[PDB]
Amino acid sequence: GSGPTYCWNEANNPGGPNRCSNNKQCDGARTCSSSGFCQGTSRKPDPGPKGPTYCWDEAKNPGGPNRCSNSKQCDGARTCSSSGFCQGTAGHAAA
Repeated sequence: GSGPTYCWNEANNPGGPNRCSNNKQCDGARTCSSSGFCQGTSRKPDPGPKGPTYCWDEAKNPGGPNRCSNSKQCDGARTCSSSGFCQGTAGHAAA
């Protein structure tokens, strides 16, 4: 996508891991090649520190989607509430 604050899991793409027809199917700053594979460096470091370049799929969390005991289980800048829910904005780019 557009830059390192864009998060996308390439594993599940159409046609197979890392396959693409457009830049939005590539993680971070990666882009789609003429041979239909994502290419480039998503971000450095990867994974990012907590903040907008931290990519985490909360659907797969312990206890259920969007549940947490620590903020590393929350996407982006999100943190873990006292009630064990991820909260706030992730801060990711939309594309």
